[PDB]
Amino acid sequence: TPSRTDPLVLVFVESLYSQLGQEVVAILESSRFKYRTEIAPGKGDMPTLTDKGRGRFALIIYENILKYVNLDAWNRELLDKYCVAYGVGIIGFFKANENSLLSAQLKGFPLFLHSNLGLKDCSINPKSPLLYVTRPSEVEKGVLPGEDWTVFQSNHSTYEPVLLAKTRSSESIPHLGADAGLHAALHATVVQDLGLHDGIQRVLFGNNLNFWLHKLVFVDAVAFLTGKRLSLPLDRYILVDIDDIFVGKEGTRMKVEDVKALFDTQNELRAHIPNFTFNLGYSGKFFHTGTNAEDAGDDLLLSYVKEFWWFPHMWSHMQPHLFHNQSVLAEQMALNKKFAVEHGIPTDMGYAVAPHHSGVYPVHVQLYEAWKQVWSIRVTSTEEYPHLKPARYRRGFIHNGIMVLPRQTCGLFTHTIFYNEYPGGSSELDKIINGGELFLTVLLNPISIFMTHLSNYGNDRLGLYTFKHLVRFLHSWTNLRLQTLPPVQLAQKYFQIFSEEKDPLWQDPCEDKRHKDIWSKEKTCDRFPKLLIIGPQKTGTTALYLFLGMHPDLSSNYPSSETFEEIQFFNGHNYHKGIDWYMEFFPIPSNTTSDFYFEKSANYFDSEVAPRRAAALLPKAKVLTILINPADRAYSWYQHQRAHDDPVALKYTFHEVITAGSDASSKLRALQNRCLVPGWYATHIERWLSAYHANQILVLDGKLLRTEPAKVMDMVQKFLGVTNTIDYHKTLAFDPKKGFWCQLLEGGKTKCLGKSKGRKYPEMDLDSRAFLKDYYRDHNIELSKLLYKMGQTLPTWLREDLQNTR
Amino acid sequence: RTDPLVLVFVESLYSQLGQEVVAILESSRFKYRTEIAPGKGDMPTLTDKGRGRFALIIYENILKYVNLDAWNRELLDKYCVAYGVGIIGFFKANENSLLSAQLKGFPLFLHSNLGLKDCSINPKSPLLYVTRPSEVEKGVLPGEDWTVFQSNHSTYEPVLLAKTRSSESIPHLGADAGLHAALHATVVQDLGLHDGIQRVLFGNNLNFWLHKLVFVDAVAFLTGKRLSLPLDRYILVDIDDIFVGKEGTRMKVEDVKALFDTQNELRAHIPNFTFNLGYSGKFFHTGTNAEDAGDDLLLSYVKEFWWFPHMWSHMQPHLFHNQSVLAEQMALNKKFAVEHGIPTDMGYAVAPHHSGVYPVHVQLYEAWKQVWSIRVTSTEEYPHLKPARYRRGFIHNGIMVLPRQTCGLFTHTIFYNEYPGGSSELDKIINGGELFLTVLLNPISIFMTHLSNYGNDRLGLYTFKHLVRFLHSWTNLRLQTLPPVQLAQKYFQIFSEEKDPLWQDPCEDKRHKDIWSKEKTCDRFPKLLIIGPQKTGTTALYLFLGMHPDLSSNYPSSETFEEIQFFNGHNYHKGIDWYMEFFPIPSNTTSDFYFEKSANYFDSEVAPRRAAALLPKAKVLTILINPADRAYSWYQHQRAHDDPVALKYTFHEVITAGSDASSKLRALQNRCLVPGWYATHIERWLSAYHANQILVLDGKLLRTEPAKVMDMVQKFLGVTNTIDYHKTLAFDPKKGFWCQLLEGGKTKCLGKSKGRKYPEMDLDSRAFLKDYYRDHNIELSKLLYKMGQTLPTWLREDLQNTR
Repeated sequence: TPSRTDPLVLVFVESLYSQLGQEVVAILESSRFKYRTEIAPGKGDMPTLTDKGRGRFALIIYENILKYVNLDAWNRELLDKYCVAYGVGIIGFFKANENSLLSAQLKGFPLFLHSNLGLKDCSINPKSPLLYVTRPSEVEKGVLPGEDWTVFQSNHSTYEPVLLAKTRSSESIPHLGADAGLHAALHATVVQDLGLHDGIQRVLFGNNLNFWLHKLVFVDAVAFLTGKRLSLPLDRYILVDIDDIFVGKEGTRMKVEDVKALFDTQNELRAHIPNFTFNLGYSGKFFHTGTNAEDAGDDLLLSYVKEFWWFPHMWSHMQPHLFHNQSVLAEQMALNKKFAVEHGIPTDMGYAVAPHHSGVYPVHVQLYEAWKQVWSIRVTSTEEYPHLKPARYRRGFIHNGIMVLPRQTCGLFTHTIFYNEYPGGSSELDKIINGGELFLTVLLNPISIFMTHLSNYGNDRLGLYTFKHLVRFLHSWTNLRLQTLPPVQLAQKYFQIFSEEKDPLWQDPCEDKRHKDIWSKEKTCDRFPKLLIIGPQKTGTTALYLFLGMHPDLSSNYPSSETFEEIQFFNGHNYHKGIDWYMEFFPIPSNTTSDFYFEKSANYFDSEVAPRRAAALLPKAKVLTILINPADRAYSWYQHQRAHDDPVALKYTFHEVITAGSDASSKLRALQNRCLVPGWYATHIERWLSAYHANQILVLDGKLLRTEPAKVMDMVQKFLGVTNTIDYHKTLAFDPKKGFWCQLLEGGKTKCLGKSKGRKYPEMDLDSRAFLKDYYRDHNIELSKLLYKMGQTLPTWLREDLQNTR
Repeated sequence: RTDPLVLVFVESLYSQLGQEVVAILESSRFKYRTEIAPGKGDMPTLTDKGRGRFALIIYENILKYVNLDAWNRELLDKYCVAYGVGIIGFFKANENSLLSAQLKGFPLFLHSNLGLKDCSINPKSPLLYVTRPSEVEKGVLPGEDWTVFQSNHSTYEPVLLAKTRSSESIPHLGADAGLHAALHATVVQDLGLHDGIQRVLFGNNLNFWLHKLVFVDAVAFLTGKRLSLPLDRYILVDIDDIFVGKEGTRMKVEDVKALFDTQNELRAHIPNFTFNLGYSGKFFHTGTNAEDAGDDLLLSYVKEFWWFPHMWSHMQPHLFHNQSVLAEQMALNKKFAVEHGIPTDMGYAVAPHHSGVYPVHVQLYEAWKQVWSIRVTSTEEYPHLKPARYRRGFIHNGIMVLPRQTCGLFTHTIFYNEYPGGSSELDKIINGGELFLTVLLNPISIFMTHLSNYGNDRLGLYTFKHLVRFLHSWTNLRLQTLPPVQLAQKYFQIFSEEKDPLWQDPCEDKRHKDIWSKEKTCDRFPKLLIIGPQKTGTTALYLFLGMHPDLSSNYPSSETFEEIQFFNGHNYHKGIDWYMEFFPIPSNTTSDFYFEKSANYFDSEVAPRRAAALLPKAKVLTILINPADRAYSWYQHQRAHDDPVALKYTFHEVITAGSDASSKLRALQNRCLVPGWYATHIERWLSAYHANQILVLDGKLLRTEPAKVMDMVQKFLGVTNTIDYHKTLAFDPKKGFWCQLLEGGKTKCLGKSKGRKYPEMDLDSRAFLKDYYRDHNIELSKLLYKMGQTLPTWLREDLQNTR
């Protein structure tokens, strides 16, 4: 049976910032394993592990292993009972403590910890079950960084050594017993607890994650203890892009000898990773820059050509975003395509690259259109977002059907030609390879597209050095099946493994200062409305939206007409078309100031998607919901559909719609769902409250909005921080025709809320009112708890209902 | 062990039974926590450090106790066994529920939806230990609903036994039951030896009045009397309106004899019964020859009977501004009292109909001390009209104010009789009603009656004679009479809280607020409190806020201190009205946005609760800087002061020093270290107020650009327009700090005390304070993030570098 505990990882950190806590989190985020961080005091209790029937975390990780061992007797017995009952394993790290004695028996453990050791010459012991998967690896010779290290000693089946190292001193650990041999034994720096007795399996790391081999063994520990409910594939896809072909300063371009060395090294790599190809990024304009030795390089590249893969930059090699006009981008692409055909450099590849490694950001719709039109490229790639790093942080997204992949750095950068400039000298190259960012990128990302340059190539041949040494190091210490995918199938595989990648969320370019600077100035995050009026619909959401709009500072957004009266941009085409199409709608905000913009969609509340999607792009935004008795709101929706005179609302009475069960036809069930689901007000507000700050969220009494709208409008202006408040008692009037309050216009004219909503209806049936009162009883009880916990006011009708039992 | 705290699982707080359960727990005044029992939901962690959160657990609905997930059920049962936490459970009759069902996990069968009659207490149970054994409660128990319990076990002992309404026994009688119906158990005790936890199960809902009585006894029994409510009850009977009333009001000869005879019968019940006679001179001798003979007999009482004045004037202090006119009316009534020879010593009076009690006028309290020297007074209205239980006496101006109780006659209405609620409503408050509950739950009861009342149905005499008889039949409490002044001293000895005056706005009473003029405004009370801690730059923020013309500062008492220190100071004790006079009175047309700044308020425990009671709306603002630089700035402030301790020792010598340090050295240590606390103090404000209510400023930013901090403050206050403080502030290099820019480019800097430039604290003291504040700065970062306020720049820097 499936583990009761979820694939979720519980990570006990000393603090988030703290170096080991951040390294643990960075591995979980890269793996895109789901996790929850808690700060674990030793004293502090463990969070309620279970959620009914299931353990929260299949796996538990203690950054500070002393926080796990030092527990109160009650919380310790509770956690141990959970670990045995659910089979949750524990990963623990030890840090040497100055205060702590060097040698100590671990709490609860027979195990002995010997701390503050220099170590050297680390080896993997095949014996321990932990990393069979990793090949027995070469001995990592030389000095392991850090005095700090802890080694583990115990004799039992319980404890199997995984990593074994020597002390720096030739002499063994001092005051060794007779039993210990003259020669020092290799000391265990990582141990696996079978944990049969405990009932839980553990993996204990002597030293910090920072030491690069601990990051490798930590990935294996998470995989083992989880039960590998989800595992990271052995399989790794590598693409190497050589940007700036026919581009660069003289000498950057490969000479005849450099082009031969590129071809020969491709053939050496291929053995490692099969069907190794090189993907050559070219700019025409730059091309034939070269002199006679560089032009002989260009000739050898084309003699290569059929083998090698090819993609365009711009002849201009300008970033496409800059070029707002799509025809100018398409013309630059068509020139580079003509050169490729003349060359014979394969059109077939149907690959293209953002020029200047840019234009991908901020996402330019004209670039995506021009790429389909001229090159038909399904796939592209970008470093840029959200930033350069985390590498892990960025994930591929799909937009307009084009699959966008995350680009990775060697650590060589365009800006700095020279390795030397790169701080930290030769040891910094070794550090990125062992436990470095480039090593971690291959360890954690199933797919890695490495950016290099031709210009880089004419040089040290640092590109050849880097990849030849990386592949050798990976083969010595880990077993990965290295593959290359043709970029289009690789992208399809990427967005199959990550669903989320498939459906991207994209930040406005503004947020990153450099993305905002590429992006046109006018577009702003601010431009999208600060405030979202989420519903539920038939709140009388259109009346609130109309009355809010009035305040001059406060400006409403221009609804998509097509989608509906309600803007419905999120659900509607507008998102799909893109954020940029919606912003274009918006006029550039006034120069003097930008207006406090707001929108109102029913759809936002109704959709699950809309709350999470809105909170990701504008977490800033104030969120506003309006709750009235859910029966009167259901009846007002039924009377709205009848006004619509849609066939279902004409056919079925409100009582026949709600009563109808599964029997009801799909249209009757859709009407039932629109009556009842939005009824759910507590369930829907809880989703918004899980995303949005309490201050961020305002829950209005919709009874009060109907009976005195001006009191509700004063609460809304305060909640928005609108610059000016409005006395809505002076600007609103009761329209007897409507039977509701409306905006007062000069001349005493009234601008009522939309007729369709709140359309005049017959009295609600008493039997339908009684039926809906009983149907909503438990929903109204949970709404009262939620609003009290918010501190938000409960609806006046809900307080009255919950005071009298009747 | 387990704390006295009670965990109460309600279906809902709101619901009627949930509120009745809570009202009994509150009247008992035992500490409790209400949770809505989730069927699904887990219980909150019961235990803390090895102690149980609640010694006792109560399930309003027993289905909330039985429905658990297997994990949370096993957790709760393990807690109950390990700590001996008892469980009280009630059944609710349910249509859905079967008429007969076995309770889950226990043998005890439930038979539901029964009429019942003729309830008795099983002889084992006292039931109330104190009380004499109760007679069979004859007649019909209300409600179909009832559940009876059946089981064979040592575990289950019957406490209450009743009969079915029908002669025939309840259908599906068990084998155990005989052909004749057994007396069926409506309340059972589970010894819970086997279970490990003792339980008490009540068949029917709390609402039925006898369940409230048995519930008080259940709490007393199961506790182990860890918490108990005193046996002892103090009763005073005030007869208002002596020699007052319309003709015919004055008592008849035979009614006055019956009053005297009944006083002598009551005395037997409780010794040294006294009646306390409230008189108006002016009205006196209204009566004709038979009423004047009543007035004569009243005065023949006089020595025996206790006496108190109602004003001859019956003026309300609101009406006359002048205190001298009130004091003269009081002096005339005092002269009449002496001529009677009515004892001075009691020195007790009450306002007629609590007239002019409120709104509190300072002149009334002054005149009362001056003319009548009354330690004690009483009022019905307060603290709140209801619940009566809610009402607690308070102390103000040294006078002890006691809660008055109704028999149910209402002064407020001209006639209670005339106005509906009827004769049956008086009988209902006496039987298990509000008047009975008032004596049951309130350790001290002052009952208001009237001489005029007597002339009447003599419903007052009926009500109290029947109430006392009913209390004596069914309960035992030790009834006592305490003279009102000693009774008040005893009251405020038993609760400190009452003694500590409760400060409330007039706002609560709409009619009292209306008496008060419009001019008094919210604005006049400082909307904004800058709580500290001090030397954050709270005085700079206060000065720059005041600077905005819309925003007006209060005027610090010269004498009191630079800071108002209202709350801390005595003046707070002096009163809210003295403070409202103090800040300028807002124009009638418009009221200014007033603010004050006291260092104390943030630091003090007292200040959070005191500010939240009076504001309560008011905005609260605190300023946090690196707590080490704030401690060093306080040390350098005391040196400037040249306080002898701060001059003698360096900051490191002050903090290292232990008990060796003298009281002055420890006071300087505390002023350096405590305010460092910022997360601990902000958590108390965050437990009371909305995020909007509270603003936490980055004090490093206020020092380095004050104008950025002033923009955040104006936004937080909701000032209509912000003002650019980058144009009105300037950095004064001499000061080393930002100051107000004046025309001419002159700077108006912070006072001498702060803003002094001194050479930085020593590296060893900085390292020591960094390590000392590490865990405080970590908790501050959590709290500010949860607030949603950003952590200070200095706090982010401090928390990133572990070293």
